[PDB]
Amino acid sequence: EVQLVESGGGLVQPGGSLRLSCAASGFTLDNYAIGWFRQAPGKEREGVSCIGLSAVTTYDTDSVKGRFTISRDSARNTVYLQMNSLRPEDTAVYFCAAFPYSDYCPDSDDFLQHRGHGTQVTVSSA
Amino acid sequence: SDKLKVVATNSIIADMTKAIAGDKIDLHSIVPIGQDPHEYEPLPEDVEKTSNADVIFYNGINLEDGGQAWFTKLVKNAQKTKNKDYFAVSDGIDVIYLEGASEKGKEDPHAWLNLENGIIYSKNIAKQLIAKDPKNKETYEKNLKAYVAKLEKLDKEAKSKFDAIAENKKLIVTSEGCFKYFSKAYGVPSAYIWEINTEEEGTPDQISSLIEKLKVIKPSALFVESSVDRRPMETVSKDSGIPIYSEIFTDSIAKKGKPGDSYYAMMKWNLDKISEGLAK
Ligand SMILES: [Zn+2]
Repeated sequence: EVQLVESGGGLVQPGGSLRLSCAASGFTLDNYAIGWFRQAPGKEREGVSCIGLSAVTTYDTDSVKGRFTISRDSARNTVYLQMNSLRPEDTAVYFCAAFPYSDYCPDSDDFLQHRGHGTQVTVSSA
Repeated sequence: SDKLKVVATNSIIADMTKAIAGDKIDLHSIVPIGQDPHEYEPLPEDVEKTSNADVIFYNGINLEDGGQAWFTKLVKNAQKTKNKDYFAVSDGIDVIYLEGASEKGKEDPHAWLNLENGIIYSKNIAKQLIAKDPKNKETYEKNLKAYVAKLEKLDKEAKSKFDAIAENKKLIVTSEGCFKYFSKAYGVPSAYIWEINTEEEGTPDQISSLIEKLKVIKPSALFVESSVDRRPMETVSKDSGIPIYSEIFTDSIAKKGKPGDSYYAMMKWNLDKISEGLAK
């Protein structure tokens, strides 16, 4: 029933910023943590930002701390990822996922039940 | 930067510390997720982390302390000083005592299932974090203010959570008698197999004394804690026909990203699952 749809990705110049959105079209969204994750070719899944059901924010990937910020608009049932100073190493499919009755997001070795299709972010100069 | 080295005895206290400190400290939790925190053998990493810690937090009130208890031995071997090196985060709560005759009036440690006591725990933690790491005092007070406000809102919700249940099926049944503070704060009586985890866990007489109570007062659900063996309550579920509606969180939080993976989340889970279970 929990449905998540991302938006806001694409081709972006190195150094620039991008804001991703995660639109939640299930309900009782206030009782879920929402995490942003990414998957780059040949790498493990990284949880890059998380906001828990209590609104606490956590950042499980050191290489994006200070550049990424997660926020929740409860009225809109949307979670935003603000990415800054983007690097070639940030190129990945970015996807959001929902975790019922959680304040935190799983580590890479945990399975992931409710997630969106994902949105490509490619950091390069065309 | 040279972060403060903190050690907490279990995952509940560690999570409350994390809610106050964020990523500003170096935090070690001794009792692993899902394990009983009343009796535990520290590992070499635990003894080492405890010796090097700048501040140690424990529950107190007869959870891990007292004569020959595991934490007492730990801090005595490390030559630590009470209220200089290690602090009972329960200081200031209104203690409730064990009722069984064999427990000789000892304290019941499970204060944190009353959210107002969770607020007291968090204030004690923030006090010592600020006193020993003043450079991060601004973060500590901002997190403390925000966290206490969230716990207060959940406490308000807890005080009305069971108003639709008839005072004939208001019975929280768990394996350990760990709900005394919850029962007192929120007006839902509780029953158990064994009163505290250090007793024998699931003897014929315990199970039968509970089954007789489940004949007088007959709730729509039983619950099993994440940190106990399920077999005694499954037996109680057999002989009573009452289903185990869900697992609940008492002595441990869950793993990161699972339901109940923080103090706040485990209490929201408990409030929702217990009220939904008792209404079925
Ligand atoms: Zn216990």
